Amino acid sequence: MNPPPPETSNPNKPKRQTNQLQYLLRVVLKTLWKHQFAWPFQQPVDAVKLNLPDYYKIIKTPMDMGTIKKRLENNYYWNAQECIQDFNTMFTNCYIYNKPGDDIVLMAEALEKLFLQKINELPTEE
Ligand SMILES: Cc1cc(C)cc(Oc2cccc(-c3c(C)nnn3C3CCN(CCN(C)C)CC3)n2)c1
Ligand code: NA
Repeated sequence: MNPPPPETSNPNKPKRQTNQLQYLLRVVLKTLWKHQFAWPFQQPVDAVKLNLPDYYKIIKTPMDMGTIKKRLENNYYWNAQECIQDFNTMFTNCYIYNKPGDDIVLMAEALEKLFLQKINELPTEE
């Protein structure tokens, strides 16, 4: 069985639009989403279909770009750091579960390189 996905809606949660969060959607997410290696990361890991009964025994804070995209589009976040953390959780989970040189790790590394290049130009909050 898969767990429920991370939440993307929560009326109780304080949230904002900031220029940094707008950059995270329009520049960061858009750049990674269109990449040829984005597809494994565009939705929660389906441990049933991938036949990974241990995945959610090991990965206790799952995250994926489909969730991040919905969070950004639904203005779920309060600040850029919350969203940056989600991207880092996604990459770290892949490295925790998999092994160096696996195809999925090479894919995550390519996306992470672009992520770092784009967040290096995150605008000053204004
Ligand atoms: C066999 C295959 C290879 C590749 C590149 C992608 C694959 O499909 C997907 C689809 C959605 C997510 C993921 C995924 C994420 C995110 N992180 N880990 N994963 C998998 C974890 C299991 N691995 C099993 C193969 N190892 C044991 C070598 C494969 C990677 N993978 C399947
Ligand atoms: Na948040």
